[PDB]
Amino acid sequence: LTEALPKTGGRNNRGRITSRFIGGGHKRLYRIIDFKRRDKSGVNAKVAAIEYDPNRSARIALLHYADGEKRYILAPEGLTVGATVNAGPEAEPKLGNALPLRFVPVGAVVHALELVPGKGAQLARSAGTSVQVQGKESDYVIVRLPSGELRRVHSECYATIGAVGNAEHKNIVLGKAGRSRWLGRKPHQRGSAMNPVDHPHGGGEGRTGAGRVPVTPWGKPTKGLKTRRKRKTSDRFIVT
Amino acid sequence: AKHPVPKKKTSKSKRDMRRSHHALTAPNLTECPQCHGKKLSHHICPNCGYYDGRQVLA
RNA sequence: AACGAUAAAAGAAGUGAGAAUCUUCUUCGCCGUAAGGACAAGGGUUCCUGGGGAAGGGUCGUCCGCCCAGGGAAAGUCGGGACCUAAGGUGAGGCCGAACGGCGCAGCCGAUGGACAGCAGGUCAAGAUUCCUGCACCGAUCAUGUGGAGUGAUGGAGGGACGCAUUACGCUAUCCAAUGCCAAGCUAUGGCUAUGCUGGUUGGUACGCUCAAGGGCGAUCGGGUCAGAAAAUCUACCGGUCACAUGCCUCAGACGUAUCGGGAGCUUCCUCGGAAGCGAAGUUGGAAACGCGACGGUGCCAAGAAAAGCUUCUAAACGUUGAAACAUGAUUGCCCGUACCGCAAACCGACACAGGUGUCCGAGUGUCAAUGCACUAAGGCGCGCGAGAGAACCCUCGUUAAGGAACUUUGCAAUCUCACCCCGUAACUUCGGAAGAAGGGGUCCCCACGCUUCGCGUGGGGCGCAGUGAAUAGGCCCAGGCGACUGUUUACCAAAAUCACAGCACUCUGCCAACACGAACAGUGGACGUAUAGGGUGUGACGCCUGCCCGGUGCCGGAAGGUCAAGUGGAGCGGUGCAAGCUGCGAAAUGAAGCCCCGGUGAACGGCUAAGGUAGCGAAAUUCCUUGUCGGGUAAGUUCCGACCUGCACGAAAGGCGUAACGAUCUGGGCGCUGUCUCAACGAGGGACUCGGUGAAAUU
RNA sequence: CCCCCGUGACAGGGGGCGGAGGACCGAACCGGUGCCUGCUGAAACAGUCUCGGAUGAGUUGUGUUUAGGAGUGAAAAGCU
RNA sequence: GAAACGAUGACUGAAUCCGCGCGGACCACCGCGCAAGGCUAAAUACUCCCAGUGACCGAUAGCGCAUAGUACCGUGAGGG
RNA sequence: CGAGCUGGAGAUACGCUUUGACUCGGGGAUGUCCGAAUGGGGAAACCCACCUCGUAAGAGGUAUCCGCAAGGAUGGGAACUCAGGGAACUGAAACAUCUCAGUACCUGAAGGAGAAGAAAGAGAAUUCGAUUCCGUUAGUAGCGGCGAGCGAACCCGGAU
Ligand SMILES: CC[C@H]1OC(=O)[C@H](C)[C@@H](OC(=O)N2CCC[C@@H]2c2cccnc2)[C@H](C)[C@@H](O[C@@H]2O[C@H](C)C[C@H](N(C)C)[C@H]2O)[C@](C)(OC)C[C@@H](C)C(=O)[C@H](C)[C@H]2NC(=O)O[C@@]21C
Ligand SMILES: [Mg+2]
Ligand SMILES: [Mg+2]
Ligand SMILES: [Mg+2]
Ligand SMILES: [Mg+2]
Ligand SMILES: [Mg+2]
Ligand SMILES: [Mg+2]
Ligand SMILES: [Mg+2]
Ligand SMILES: [Mg+2]
Ligand SMILES: [Mg+2]
Ligand SMILES: [Mg+2]
Ligand SMILES: [Mg+2]
Repeated sequence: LTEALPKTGGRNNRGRITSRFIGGGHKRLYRIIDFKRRDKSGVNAKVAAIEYDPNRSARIALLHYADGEKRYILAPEGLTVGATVNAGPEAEPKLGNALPLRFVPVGAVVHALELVPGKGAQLARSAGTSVQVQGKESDYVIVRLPSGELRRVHSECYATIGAVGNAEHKNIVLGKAGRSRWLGRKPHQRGSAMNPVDHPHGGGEGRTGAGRVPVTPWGKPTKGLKTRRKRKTSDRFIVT
Repeated sequence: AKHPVPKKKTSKSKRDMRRSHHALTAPNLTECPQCHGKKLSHHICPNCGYYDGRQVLA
């Protein structure tokens, strides 16, 4: 609703359908969100209003800084219009404050967590997601991620106080095909409804199934798709 | 295809025999009692336009 | 055989070697939300004139969209360009790649979008918002005066700038009425004598103490640098002062005066028919847009392009002695498009083809409404063979005694029903529905009385067989299977019980995500998303639910050990030379993921040896035997419903059972009606037959 | 949203008023259900009649993108 | 293959003339030769074009063409 | 060259030519716009510019890659040449190593030719004396699911 960009639809890369499905949609505009917040250290901002944001799930908050620079931030669960928000290491454990993990107390619930100092927020961004802090190790802090995974994130990285907005994606029951169309194209086309050519679940005489695999080769219910990577050392306890 | 079709070419003989009735019968031409050009029985003489008196122009 | 829609055609006059077919006149009939009119695309001279008459034209041509020659097309303002950007394309530098090449920031290209100055008329044989007449507007260079000092970027900001539904007030285009006005005459068949009949009844511009709904708006001073790269007098933010109504600003449109125009028709000339000259009236009442006022109001979630033009700021620069802005004169006005066809005989369809083709306008009367239906304006057309006949048969129709489904695979087909108003309406239910359930009544004309109209209600009266009097115009019900539902599909034999679906589950994925495209340590999709997210796979609304088996296979997990590759390691055996040396093969032990081995795992592949079916269903879209058996309905029931269980060979997310509503779905029954039938008849039109014209085919 | 009536464990029920919907009927438009016709066609897939959708998962113009073991596919081995 | 020799993608890596490479694993002897820099005419090949000739053709032959890559077909490549 | 010419053109009109037309042989001079295409754009043959000289007409320039600069490169060639990349049908009476074949095709670079070339060689006479080509050795030697089948070189003769 205030100084945004044009998000143009596209589901194919260099030419080909690369992410299966994906189509319809109500033609949305892009709102730039301050995911990092570092440069606004020390400066206080007023919550002008909580706006609607397609592209997200998390409600959007319009910040009116004292220096008159306007920015958008993911609205946390609780933040009301006419409240103050401050960025920088100097920050209270109050809603919407941006403060690095070292200054963040243990047992605290956070969202919009970084991964590398800078870049911007990368974890717990969608509505109702929380990061439970477990307690410091060195430069690194052990954190509980929305999945249940415990990661070693260095205290040098920012976070925002509280859980994400838009309360609950529950009473949202879609309703009918076509509600799903206001967003993404004729969903999941069963490979069992396909032909031998098209997919491995193709063919046979009637309704069936025989070895359980995806579109291309592989296998689908249980198969560690994660690789033998370096980011593994900075990670302790995964599953559930 | 084109369902009933001829089985063999009809010979020059057979084709011609069928045409033994195709000959036109010459009109029975009468001579006009006036203008003296020939005419058709029960019709106005073409030439004078007569049929006892003169009916049609010329 | 056919001559390309069953929208007709008739006569007269003309022309000509020649006339059903060409011209002209008077009729007739067909379209009229089109079969009229205006673009766009596309075609290319098809346009107009004068000629022609081989071939093309399903016949014939004297004619033509054909053939020949000549002509016709006019823009500062309309489209496009010299302006802007979207998807996309390209792209110095740059990132990748046997080559050829692939990517890619800015930038540039790119309308289907933004931006931007002109209207009313006239008329060539053929152009017109282009020419011409009238009176406007836009920008540029200069001149003369006003004016007296800034002007303000390649960068800042504002602004351009955007949805869907619904809706209040005002108006216009436009349309109706009349004993309003103006103009022309005449009518007679019985009447009217005009209060009858026909026709016309205001477009642009300028000004106006005239009316006017609606619509748009804050103005200023100051503070903080931490914001717009910097600067800013511009913008944002915070604070202070006047921010009710109002108050300013804007007039859609109306009215009036003027003026240019047009206007029914009249007037003369007439070389077969056009040119020229003249010109009346301009009322009142009603309706009324998808247009205008306008960026209005409200509601809603799926949250509704960019960039330039523009408006406001300073930077640098020139200048403050000739600034910007205004006003009036002159000058200036580039390139491409413009004919014609354009729902079609000029485009795509091999043809002058019953198809297909994006946008706009699209009058009247009647009918709740309407772009529906009938008729009809304006306009366009009778579909490029014709004429007889009145057989069989075939096509498209009308009626039909008595019967009424007996037809048949099957009421397939074809009737019945049919609009609006009033009464009335079931089981069953997800309480919305089912419902237009079912059923019944009304409907026209005149008069009088009442009111809320365009019209309606009550009373009485009239006419016909009949009053949605013609056209448009649901047959309904009971029970079942399947699928919840709207939707999607096999262009061209399958529309469905297929696929999809909202919902549910398993599962993977921690972000340079999994996964995907790719020559690639490129790049991109996933995603400018981040586990309330994304990939995959299955089931398929909702309700109650989803059991037993982990032996085999797969997946996740452990590791006491066995098995295992290159390599490290070289014990030994062997060649040759006189000899050091040079050389050929080579064990043990060590050496990874894997596999054997152990545990787990079913909304994993599966099963009913690892176990032998929990509910629920069952002769079923599943049952062989089979027309199972008993009951229902029928005069009679291989199908159908219901029970029963002996399930050849049901069964729980390859979901099990049930479920209101939905269905051009499939099965069985009933009412209604009927030419489906007993059993066919009569009648109509179009072929078939006959003549004149033109004249194919497969086959042999 | 505004007036009204209800309290046994209940829920709402009524009046106004609003104007929702992969709601209904129906043109245009998209479509192709059943019959006949056509079957050397008017037509290399059509016609009359009947029928489905008709504010949506809608229809349509331009402009542009993806193709050959490749594309696309509300999935027929369909379309290219 | 007993597979020498050339060649090189990955890893390594020497000698310098009592020196190096070769001689079909490999050794010794005998013998042939100097890599890790570059150029180099002629003999060879082909025929768009030009001339000459022919137990080559003479209009369905011969070039696709007595001339046309035209007419015609196709969106195009192409075909003709 | 020495009288005709005015293209095919079967065609009339106007003319030209012994002060040597016409034609032929050899040079020049003009050569619109497109095309490597090259100022910028572009849907080839069209739009739109700027800079220098100039009285307007009009003339010249404005692409990237090499190098100081002179000067060179882009693009086109029927087949032939070398290079990078490289099929399958087919044979094997099936097929998989093998064959077809390093053929066809694509791509690069170039010329009238190219390629190759001046022995760390051939090779067994202590012969030879750069390369290419032709005959020959020779279907020998050999390779080979030792199958289908594939197939050298030295000597010698010869072109140069
Ligand atoms: C409608 C016209 C259309 O014909 C049909 O479609 C009918 C219906 C079809 O019938 C059919 O295909 N069928 C399928 C079965 C029912 C129907 C049929 C069969 C026989 C007679 N009548 C009808 C044929 C009779 C059939 O022949 C039949 O083929 C059978 C394979 C064998 C028969 N033999 C035994 C005599 C033969 O007649 C064929 C294969 O066609 C499609 C014939 C071939 C020659 C063909 O392609 C024609 C050019 C064909 N295509 C076209 O455009 O026009 C045609 C003539
Ligand atoms: Mg780009
Ligand atoms: Mg007739
Ligand atoms: Mg008779
Ligand atoms: Mg049942
Ligand atoms: Mg269904
Ligand atoms: Mg449906
Ligand atoms: Mg005849
Ligand atoms: Mg209907
Ligand atoms: Mg219906
Ligand atoms: Mg001859
Ligand atoms: Mg030729």
